[PDB]
This record gives sequence, structure tokens and C-alpha cells, in this order.
Amino acid sequence: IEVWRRLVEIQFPAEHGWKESLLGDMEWRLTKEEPLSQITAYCNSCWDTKGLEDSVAKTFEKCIIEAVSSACQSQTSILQGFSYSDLRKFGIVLSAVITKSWPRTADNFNDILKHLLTLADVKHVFRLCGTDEKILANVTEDAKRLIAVADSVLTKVVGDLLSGTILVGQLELIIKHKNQFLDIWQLREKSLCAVEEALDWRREELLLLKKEKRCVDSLLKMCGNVKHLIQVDFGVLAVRHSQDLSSKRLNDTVTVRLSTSSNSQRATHYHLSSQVQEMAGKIDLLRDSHIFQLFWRILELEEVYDYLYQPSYRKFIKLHQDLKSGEVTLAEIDVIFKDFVNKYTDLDSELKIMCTVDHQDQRDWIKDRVEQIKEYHHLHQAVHAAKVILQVKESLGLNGDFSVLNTLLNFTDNFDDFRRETLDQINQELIQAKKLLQDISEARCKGLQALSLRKEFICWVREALGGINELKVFVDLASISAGENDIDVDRVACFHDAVQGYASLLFKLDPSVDFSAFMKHLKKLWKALDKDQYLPRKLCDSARNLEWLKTVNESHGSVERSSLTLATAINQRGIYVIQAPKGGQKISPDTVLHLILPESPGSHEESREYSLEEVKELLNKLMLMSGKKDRNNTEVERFSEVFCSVQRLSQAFIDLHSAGNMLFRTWIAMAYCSPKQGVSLQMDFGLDLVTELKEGGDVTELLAALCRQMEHFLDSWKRFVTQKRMEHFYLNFYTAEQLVYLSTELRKQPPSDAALTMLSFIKSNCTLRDVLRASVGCGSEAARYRMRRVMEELPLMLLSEFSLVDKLRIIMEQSMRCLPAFLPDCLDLETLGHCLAHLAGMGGSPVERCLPRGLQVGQPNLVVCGHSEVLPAALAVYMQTPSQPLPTYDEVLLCTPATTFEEVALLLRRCLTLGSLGHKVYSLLFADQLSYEVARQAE
Amino acid sequence: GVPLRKTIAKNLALKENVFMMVVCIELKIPLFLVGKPGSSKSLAKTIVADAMQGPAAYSDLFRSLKQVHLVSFQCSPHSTPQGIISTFRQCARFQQGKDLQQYVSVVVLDEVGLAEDSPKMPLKTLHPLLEDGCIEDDPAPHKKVGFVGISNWALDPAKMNRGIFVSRGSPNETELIESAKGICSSDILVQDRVQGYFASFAKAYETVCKRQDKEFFGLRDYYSLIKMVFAAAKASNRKPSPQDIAQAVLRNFSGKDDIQALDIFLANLPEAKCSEEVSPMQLIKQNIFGPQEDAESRYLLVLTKNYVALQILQQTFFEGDQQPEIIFGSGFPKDQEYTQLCRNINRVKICMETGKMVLLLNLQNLYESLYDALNQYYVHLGGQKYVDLGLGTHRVKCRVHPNFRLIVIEEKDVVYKHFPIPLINRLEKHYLDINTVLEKWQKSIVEELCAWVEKFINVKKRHKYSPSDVFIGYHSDACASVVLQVIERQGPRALTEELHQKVSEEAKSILLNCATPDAVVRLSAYSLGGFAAEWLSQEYFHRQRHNSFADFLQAHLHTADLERHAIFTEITTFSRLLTSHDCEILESEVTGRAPKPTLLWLQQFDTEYSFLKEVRNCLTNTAKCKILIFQTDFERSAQLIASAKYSVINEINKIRENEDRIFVYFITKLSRVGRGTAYVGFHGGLWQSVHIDDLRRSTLMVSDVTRLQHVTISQLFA
Repeated sequence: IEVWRRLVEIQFPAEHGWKESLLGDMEWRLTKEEPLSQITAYCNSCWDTKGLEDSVAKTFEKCIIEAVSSACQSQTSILQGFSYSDLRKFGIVLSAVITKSWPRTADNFNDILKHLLTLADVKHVFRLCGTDEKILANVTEDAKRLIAVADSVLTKVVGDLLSGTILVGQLELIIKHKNQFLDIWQLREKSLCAVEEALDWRREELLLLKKEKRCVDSLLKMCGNVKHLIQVDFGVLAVRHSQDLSSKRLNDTVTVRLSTSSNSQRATHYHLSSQVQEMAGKIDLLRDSHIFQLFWRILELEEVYDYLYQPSYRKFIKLHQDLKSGEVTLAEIDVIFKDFVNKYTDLDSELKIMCTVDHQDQRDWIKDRVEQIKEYHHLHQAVHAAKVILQVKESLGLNGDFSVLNTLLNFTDNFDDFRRETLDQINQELIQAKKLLQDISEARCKGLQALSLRKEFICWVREALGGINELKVFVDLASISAGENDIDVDRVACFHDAVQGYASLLFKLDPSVDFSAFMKHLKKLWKALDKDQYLPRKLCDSARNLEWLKTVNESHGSVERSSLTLATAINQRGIYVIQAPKGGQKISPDTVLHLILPESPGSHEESREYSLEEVKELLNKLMLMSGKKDRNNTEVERFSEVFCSVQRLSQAFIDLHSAGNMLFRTWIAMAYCSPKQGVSLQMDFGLDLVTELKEGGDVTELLAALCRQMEHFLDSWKRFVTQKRMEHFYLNFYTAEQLVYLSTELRKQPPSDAALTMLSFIKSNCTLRDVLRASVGCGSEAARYRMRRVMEELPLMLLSEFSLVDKLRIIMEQSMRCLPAFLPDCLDLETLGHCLAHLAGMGGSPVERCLPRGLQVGQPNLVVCGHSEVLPAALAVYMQTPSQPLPTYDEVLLCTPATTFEEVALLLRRCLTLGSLGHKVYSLLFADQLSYEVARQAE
Repeated sequence: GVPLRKTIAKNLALKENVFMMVVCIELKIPLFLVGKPGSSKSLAKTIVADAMQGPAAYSDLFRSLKQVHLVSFQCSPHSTPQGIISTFRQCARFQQGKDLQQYVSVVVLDEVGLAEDSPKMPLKTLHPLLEDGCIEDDPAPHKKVGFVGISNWALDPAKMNRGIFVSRGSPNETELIESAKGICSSDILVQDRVQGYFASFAKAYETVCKRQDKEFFGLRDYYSLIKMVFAAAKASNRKPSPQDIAQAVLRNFSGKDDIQALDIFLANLPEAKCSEEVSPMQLIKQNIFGPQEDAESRYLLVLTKNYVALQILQQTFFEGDQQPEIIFGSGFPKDQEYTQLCRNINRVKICMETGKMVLLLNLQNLYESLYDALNQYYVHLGGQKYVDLGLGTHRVKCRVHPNFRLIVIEEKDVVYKHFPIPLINRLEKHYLDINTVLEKWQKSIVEELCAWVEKFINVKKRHKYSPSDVFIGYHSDACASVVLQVIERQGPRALTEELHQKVSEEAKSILLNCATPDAVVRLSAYSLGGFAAEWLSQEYFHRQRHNSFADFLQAHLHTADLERHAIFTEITTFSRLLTSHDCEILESEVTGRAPKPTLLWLQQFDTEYSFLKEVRNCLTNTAKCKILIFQTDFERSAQLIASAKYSVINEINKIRENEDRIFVYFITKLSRVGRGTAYVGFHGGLWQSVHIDDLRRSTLMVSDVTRLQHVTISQLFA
């Protein structure tokens, strides 16, 4: 620190930043320490004697205040176990603790009290300030103010406690934090014993208030439960109960204890009548009693007492005395404790709740009543078990005498007169029958039931299998029959488990098996149900699906469900074919792509053809089926991969078709999902110059490469078309499909009338002789030279490259150079453009138009007008030269949401591009309706 | 007779809907049910499909009745008439060849109100199709199939072909209390105990529904509240404690900012005296690991900001082998379409069967396939549960493992605007952002880290750099992610300022791991050799391995943990990506502890399957250590990187039976200036973000920088 001060205080000019930098590095070295460690070094070590106002002291004080802030935010009490040597610096730390620990709402009396009680450092602050004067003297003025706030708060709290004027929230927080409160007050009062008495007084009064609130709440909840039938009106009490107590002053809510007068009996905010006091007390005692809740059927509160409470309490009293005496009738036990079955611990709780009233004590009789009720319930369960056993007897066909069970049934029929007896006087014979049925629980009764109702399933199982040994063969057949859906396949396992579990009763049983021998043959089922909890349900599920199980034996030997088998075959033999649609069909994936599935030796099914939708159906099927945790996914994955690969190839074809390309017009590709004689891909362009191309290997690698080349050729073709469009003007009159149509037709003799009509827009009233004359000039000898050149070269070029993709790229390049070599009956875009130019020259006079005033030549003009005005305005533009023929699509485009970028592109290209013979005008109308994409591309 | 689940509300609404559905289906009356989500319609649809398995029925009643096969079509604003036509035709094909007195095929249209006024108006076909089954072709008896239309949005009666139309309104307090009693009926002690709470919860639910701006909470939330309180009381065997009511309410009625559910429900009750807090992480956990019983909770919707929830989920709960599968939209060029839905639903199914938890990423477009599964209305067979999944025209019943769970991660605003209201009601909704995990002091540390960043960038001529230009991958949430990752690695240790300092230092170290060396040199220079600057230079150049990728690799192989068998690292660089020869050098260095590292280029892959093939080819080697390196040039790309990352995580989780150790490196080549596309890193979670200026071993300069930092240029030639 001495080197730091020495170096810092050097009087370098401020502009340079010597002191700030050195002090920043020193502060950095401090902050590397623990905040409490910084505070410890600050207070304990006496380094400060150096001059308390230099820059190092202020930097370290800053760092220490930040440390104290961190500790306060961390709620770490730093003064506990603390030590200090410099009273001034410890007072600075103490002041920082006081100020930083203070709540943000520094004046909230309740938040101040919460701060004082919750934070431990407050205890230390008061302790230090109480011990010796020097700390308080060294403490700042903000801390002294906060201490004065603390003192005022505590003295108000104490005055409220002693008098009784305290709010209930303050009293609650004080009770929860009584120790800190009383220590802090002791420290203050020594600085400046009845408070303990006061806090006890107020705790007793607050417990009374909360008792009454909870009694009233229980009564209110009872009335809310019977709400659906009976409504009560106690507005005053509901308002009083609804008020939040924390704000409410204790002495208003309840009379407080002061020897100022006698220790008055306390009186509450409610002022409950004696009747309602008793009622609410009891209803509170029985708030958890399930037996007092039901126990009854707009009312006033006195009428609620008379009708609802007294009957309920009287019946509860009488029931509790019936239980004590044992005079409780079986009918009462059956009505009341219908719910406690298998909940005898809850019954024990309930009965102790009944005891809480402190009449009919001994609090032990309930153990006996609980056991008696267990016995009664087990007896009725045994009755049910006996009935299930008789049903199983008749279902399975046993003969062993079970007359003894009639005893329980003898009770079950005369259920009504026998039930006039008590819990102990029932008999010993029924007790014995329960002793026999002890080993059958409700789950075991449920298994037996699942067996009973299924006599037809039982007979069928016994006719079909005759033994568990046969089940496995049956299950194999069933797996063939299942249906490939989870429920369908799982039916087989359900059946297998059912039959393996219930095998003893179905097969091993001898019809003459008597009662106990039946119980052991049942113990085998006991072990099965112990190992499997859903076995009865599996039985019932098998019985519901009996007709399929019947089909299994005779029929399902043949089905051979084949959904993944189909995919497997497609992978092995399958062939995908991509080709230009036949019959003038519209271009789409469905029309381009289709699957051939042949037949192989050993499988002489029909060679099928599948449509893209059928393959997508197969795929959906595979996916919803394929959750089987098996490697079979490989076939689905091969299937899906090849499908997707071929689909990508198909879309590339469609793109080239849409772009107006000609090579891929007669092109057929066969992709062999697995090689045929070494061939995985086959391509034939339908051309005498291009021989069949075939390549082997992984189909998907070939397909990806072929798709990438097709797509590269697509971009290259788009460039080539844009280029020829700039090189030739009239091409822009047309789209790609129109250009393909014309390329094909104009070579014909005669062309189609549609084509001559389409040409009319360039050369009015076009005829065959016009096209024949237009063919001159474009068919230069250079073109025949190129054709010969490419026709001779291509064989060598293709022999020099080996992979199908390189031969295909060669073919693609040479087709962009000289397509006539490949497709002789088609005109290349260049010869077509030339023919169009020749026609355009042979036609009438050029069209000379002039824009009206306000519209600038060489500028993109824009007019904005109401809808109705749009169309007449476009017409005035042409009116300027009323002697000129009328415009057409060449000059005017009317825009629609369905207007494609190709239309706007061709309009713009007709306007801007050179080669035209006249000064036409170009209009793009109703553009607002265009899509954003098309307008963007047009710009 | 029909075997309903015990926690199912056997309410009047479901009763009437089932009765109507049965009578109308049996008699081929078209029936249209409209009501708000949770109004027993789709439940009735599944119950009636299951009960009416005529011969295979559970009761003699339905055995007397006809056998029902449902063909379902999910209507949308974009559904065509051909869809409805083909649905009716498929049902006719099912009815063909059968006794219409013992078999019937029914057409079920879901969300018909969506198709109401679409520009194509497909519901017009309804009129003819309901009368005979034919629009132009000649009638036949099998073509007249039954029909039920179920919708949450209102319907045009004139199109219903004068069928039977039942429109329900939002239930009232008496109906909500009856539904609740129905839910609890399975036990009478519990039902009585909770009865008091039913009224308060109904009043609160109507308050929430009137308060909220858009329909965000509905009847499933109320019903699940009753269910969860019933379960709590049942397990405790005592009156439900305030904390359980609070927890149930928070689980169900959280997810919306303008909603103060617990305050409303507490306004109706005095339980508030306890009012302990429960964090969204506790609630998400309680959903995913819900404490033998049919206590199945709804599927999770986590609303997040900037894909943040994934870091929290991966880090906190999925530390061990519980790592779920990420179901996401592929970022590869040639894979976004139908086939991606097919593979995804295959994976969803496989995870249901196997019991693997699923995370639903940008796949809301998968909802039509999962719509019925989210309802969690289950058919049963042999104890096992089956739920419907469809991909196209095919709906199938698929097996759900009790351990299966579904978490959809979506942006809050995308949910609020686009997500259909019934989808929002089918899911249990919670908001999760790093701010919701970080405590006050951890958030303070984040603030301090942002200040420290800005100082690092500029000062503790003077071009005034930006933090993204220095801490490569920096973004608004980077410091929060860093602090989260740090404290998660620290464990659940209690708060103390010592931890605060250690966490701050770790965060700085990580950011510095992402810094340029240029920046650290600058920081020293501009601090004139400051203490901080020298400490950071030491950490960067000496305690970190930015000198190449080989040094980083070696340090990572030696120092990495042994518990984490899969270790994930993300690397950004300005240099040119590694070639095979650099991997040969890495092999020569690494050989003896791992095989040749496998270097793969994400851009080279057109399909997710082609990528997965090579990931598996590598992961199938028996080496006890494997180093996989994925390369990408940031030119769009973030989608490719993300999809590849998810795929590698999934495939490692799948190839995990082995205790082999996999080191994954994702290397992204950036540009110091850039092309507008701002690379965003600090993805947090399982990843370590490291910047390497240059991945090569610097043959032309054998020096690690910071040696030249105290040498002149003349000495270089001496």
C-alpha cells in the first residue's frame, strides 16, 4: 500500500491518467480477494494511519462498500465472528452494512420491522453500539438515521404490544421472530421484561382468534358442501371472516389481556351466539370426519343449527355409542363404512376422531371394531369369491362338490333378516368360509371372473390346442395373420400369455376336482397372476377376439401379411421408372415416377406396377408399423432412401421440363433398387446419337450425382435461355412451353394451326410459305458443320469418359452447343429466333408509338389511380397514336395473383431488349395484385 | 360396460355425446358436435370406436350393436374437396362386401369449422356425400357411410345436410363441480376431502377464462387440476396441503405472462398462509418424472426465447442416460418435406414403444399427425395402452410405453399467435428462459459479465470494437448461458460469494475461450500491461490451447471428464477448414489413445440420412475413444449445423450401450468482417465454445504467440 501511495501521488498532470490507472490496478488486486476478506483486512490491519483522505484510502473504502453490498445481497452476516482494530474503518464498514442492508422501501414500517427481525447483522449493530461509545461516534449520519428509524419502529411495536393496538400481521411476524425482537429491544432499552409478557398475551389472543376463524371456516365449508341442496345467508359472518386480519388491529378483533382491569374473557370480531359457538366448535372437531360430513340432507344460521347440526351430532353420538356397545347393526356398518374397504388405517383415524369428543373413551375398542369390520368386509368378499367360483365351476365344467360355499350363499340370500344382528353375533360358519377364501384377493376374484364369463373361448381353446405344447405353433400362425398393427400383432402375445397363465384350469383340471384341490390348481394361477398383473385382462381380450383365433387354425396358415415384405421385395427386385408422361398427360411427379415390381423364381406372383401414391401409402404404412424394435428398419431405410433419391431425380426432370429443355423429353430412366446383371441405373434419351447409358453401384450415390448434374445443367440452361433471349428479341414473345411447341412444329410440313396463330402475333396472317422463307438464313452451313462435328465427336467423347455422370455432362454440353445433332426434328433456340426475326421483317410496317405527356422515355413510368381508372388510362397511352394498330400481350400485360414471373419477365424483355423493329409501348396493369415474389423478380 | 379409465370424467357431456354418437352411427345419421376443447367430444369418439367393436365388444349391448370402423380426416383451411370425397370413398370401400346390419364405416371429420369458409369451400361436398355417398357417380348402399363431425369452431348448419347438430357452451360452476366429483368418484374419502376445493377451483377457472386475452386455458387444465389434487390427497391419505394445491395450480395454469393463476385461486381460498414457491424447473420435472397407477400427466409445452429451453433441459434433467431424442426439421438441402414427417412419426412411434422421451423442436407441422395422441385418450389391450398416429390418410393404433414423455420446445410468441387453441389446451404449458433458472445473484453476475465484456472490447484511434467481433458468437443471452453452464457444472452448491467469484472467473475463462488473441493483446496494450490483462493473456495463451486444433484436442483428451462419455465442443475459426492431411497429423499425435479422427463436411451432405450413415459408420467402430469432426463454412447454415448437431446427439444416445468415449467437434469457418449473417454461438448446454484463430500447427512459424510479444522483428532474423 505504501508503494501504491508513493507511486500514485506523483503529481503527473491529470490529462495523462497516472493516478486513475495505478489506483484501478490496485482496486483490481483488492477485488481478487473475498469481500469479507477485504473488510477484514480493512478493519483489522492498521495500514490506514497513512492519511485517511488520500486516494488509496478512498479507493479501498469504495471497494469495501462494494464488498459490504455483496455481503448484504448475499445475506451473509459479516459482523458475526468479526474482529477490528481501527474504530474509524470498522465504523465505516458498519455504516455500509446498515445502509446497504436497508430495504429499498426504506420507510415501510412493516418492511423495516421485517428487515430488523430477519437480518442477523442488526443484532450485531445493536450489540456493538451498546457496548462502547467509540463505534457509534465513528458511525456516519445515514447509519445513525437508520438506527433512529429502527428505534422508533421498535418502540412503536412495543407500545402496540403492551396496549393491544397491534395489527395481526405485525404480531404474527413478531411471534415467528420473538428471539431477535426481544434481544434487540433489550439492547435498545439498555441504550435508552414486560414485552415478553405482552408478546405472550398477544400470542394467546391470536391463537384464540385463529381458533375462532378456523371454526367459522369449517362451518362455512360444510355449508358450501351442502350448497348444491341448501343455501344459507349469514352475510355479517361471511364479511367478517373475509376480512384480511394482517391489517386489522388486534384490540378491535379481540379483547386483549391487561391487568388494567380483570383478565376479561376474550370476545372476538364475530360475537358468535352460544348455539353457533357450540356448533362451530363441534363441526371443527369433526372437520375431518368422513362419517359426519354426509350425515344429512334458503336457511338462516339458527335454522342451520336446528336442522343440520343437531340431527348430525345426535346421530354421530348414537353411532359412537353403538360402536362402543357393539349394538351397531350390520346394516349401519354397510351403509356407513362402504368406503373404508381396504382403508382400515383411515377407519382407525376416523374412529379416533369420534373419540375426540371424550365420551365413550378407552380409545382401544376401535382396534376391535376395526378388526370386526375387516372380518365383515372379507366375509362379503368371500361371498363374491364363492359366486365367482360357482361361475367358474359351470364354465369349466367341474363336478367336485362345493356345497360348503352354499353356506355363504345361504347368508347372501337372507341378507336382510340376518343383518338385523350385531358385529360379533354373526356366526362361526361364515367365519370359517372366509378362512377358506382367505387366499383369494379381489384381484384373484377378478382373474377368476375373467375366466368365468368366457365359456365359448374355453371350449374353443380346449378343442383347438388340447395342450400348452401346441400353443406355440398356433402363435406362429397368428403372427402371420396379425395385421402388422400394434394392436393386431399384440393380440397374439395377449393370447399366448393368457393361455400360458390359465393353463392349469383349462388343461390340467379333472372335472371331479373338489374344493381344496381346486384351490391348489388355483394356486398355480396365483403364481401366474403374481408374475403378471394384466393376465385376466389378456384373457378377456383374447375372448373378445375369438373369431380371429378361430380363423387361425384352418385359414391363417396362408395369409402371409406382406407390408414390410413388400418393401423388402421392392428393395431386392423393384425398379423405379422416370419418364416424360405419355398421352399428353400433365407434368407432375405422379406421372413422371412409377414403380415396377417384377416376380422372381420361387415367387410367381403378378408383376405389378405401383403409382407414386401407392408407394407413399406403403411408406406411411411402414412408418406407422415400423416401431418394432428390430433391424428390419434397414429395409424401410433403404426403401425410404431410394424413394427419396428417385423423387429428387423426378423433380429435377420436372424442372428441366418446365425450363423448356428438350433432351429430357424422350428420356426414360430405370433405377434398379438392387442391381440386375450389374446395372443399377439405365438412361435412354430416345435418340439415335445417344446410346443406352448404364451404370452399376450403390443406386443412391448414382442418383445423388445424377441429380446434382441435372441441377447444374438446370442452372446452365437457365443461363443459356437468358442468353439466347438477349441474343434474340422475338423469343421473349413466348414462354418456354411455347418455344418447345414452336421448335417442334416449325420443322413440320404443314405446321399446326395453333403454331401459325401463335406466330401471327409477330407476323400477322402467318402461313407455311412464310415459315419456309423464314427458314432461309438461319440454317447456315456453319450449323450443318457443327451438327456433323458433334455427331462424329460425341462417340469418342463418351468413350473417353466412363461414369454415367460424365457421359451425361458431355451430352448436356453438346446439347447446349448443337441440339440438332441429338434432336434433328427440333429447331435450336437460335434458328428459332432467326426464323422469328425473318417473319417479323416480312410482316407489315413497324409499329411506332409515342408516350403521352407526363410519361418519360427511357424512364420506368408509373401511374396510380382508382381501379376503374386503371383500364381507360392504359388505353389513352395508345390513343396518342390512334393510327397505330391495337396493342396485344406483347405490349400490355394485365396482372393477376396467378400472373407468373415468366409473364412480367417476357414483357420487360420485350421492352428493353434490342432487335425490335419499332417503337412500341409496354404496360403492366393492376400490379398491386401481383405477389411480392413476382414484383421483386420483375424489378 | 365400456372400460373407461377411472380418472375420466363420466360427465353428462360425455354421456350424451356417446349416446348420440352410437345412435347416429348405428343409423347413419350425420352428427355434428361443436364445443370448446375438453368438451368430451374426441373422448366420446375414441370410446365409441372402442366400445362398438361389435363381436369384440366388452359388453353384451355393443355385441348386439354394429361394428364400427372409423376413417378420420383432419380438416384445415387448406383442405380440398377431393380429401372429403376420398375419405367417404375409403369408408365405402370398407363397407363393400359386408352386411351393413352388422358392420358400418364412419367418416369422422376433425376441426370442421376450419374448413367452413375456405376459398375452396370443400364442405359443399358434405351435402351429397351424406345423402347417398356420391357427387356424380351412381349410388350404392355401401356408399352411404356414417358420419360424425367434431369441431371447436362454430359451423354452418345449412351444410350439415339437416343432420343432428349439438353445440355446447362453456360449462358453469355446477357443471364444473359435477365434472370434478366425477373425476374423484373413484374414491369417496378423497372426493369428500377435495369437495370444498372444487367450488373455489371452478370460480377461479371462470375468472382465468374471462381475464385472459385469447383462449389459452380451458377445461383440460381444470380437469387436470382436479386430477392432480385428487392424486395428492390419495397418496397423502389426508386433506391436501396448501403446497399441493399451489403446485397443481401452477402446473396447469402457468404459461401466460398476464395470468396470475395462483393469485386468483388463492383469492378464493385461505391456504395462502403457506404459499411456498415452485419453479418452472420443478414443475417441468414433476411432469417428466411424475411421482402402478394412472397418474399420467399431459405432455409438456415449454415456451422459451431464442431456443433457450433446450440448453436448460439438456443440462439439468437429461444429464444421464435419460437423454431423449430430438425430433426436429432437417436443415439439410434436400430434406424438409413429407418424407421428413414420415421419418419423424416413425421416431415418435419408436419412442412411444421403447419409452424414450421426445423433444419436439420446430415441428408444429407434425401436430395433425399427433393431434389425437396429445389428447392421451388411450385404448387398452392386455394392460398396454395404444393411441392413434397418422401420416396421411392412414391412422393406426400404436403402443405407448408408460415411461414415454413428450416435450415441445417452442417460442412463446409463436405459440401465442400461431398455435391452435386446442393444441394449447392439450399440452401443459410452462415458460422457461435462463432468467427463470438464474437467481438474483447469478443474474447480477450476468450483468457484471456484460460490463466486463464491454470493457474488454474497448477499455478496462481506438477503433471501438463490438463484442460480437471479439467474443465470436456473442449475443444478448451469451453471458446467461455461460453462467448457467458454469453453475450447473458446479452443482447445486449453496450460495456464497466465494461461489460468486469462482463463477465469475469461470464465465470469464469461457468467454476468453471464445475470444480472439488479437483482443487480448489489445487489452494489455491499451491497459499498458495491466494485471487483469496479463492474467487473461496467461489464461488464453498458456492455460488454453488456441494455438491450433491439435493442442486443444490433446488438452481435451487428457483433461476431459470420464463420466461424460459423449463430450461436445463447438469451434469457430477464421482460418481454412482442416483437410484429410491435417487429420493424418492429428492421428499421428493421437494414435495410442484413439483412432484416426473422422472429419466430415456438413455442406457435402444433401440428405439427413446420408449424414447419419457416416455418423453411424464412425460410431460403430469398437475404439474406446472416437473423435468426430464436422466442418462447415458459414456463408442458411445455422440450420444445417443445428440439425447435424441434434442428429449426432441422438445417434450417440442410441449408440450408448458401450462406455466408449466420443469427442465431438463442430468447426465453423467464419470471416472477421462477415456477410451480414451474424454467427450466433454460445449455444450453451453440452457444448464448449472455443475460438481458434488457425487450426493448423503453423509450420512457417514454430512459435506460440506471446513469445513474439517481447521480441523485436530484428531478432527474428538474427
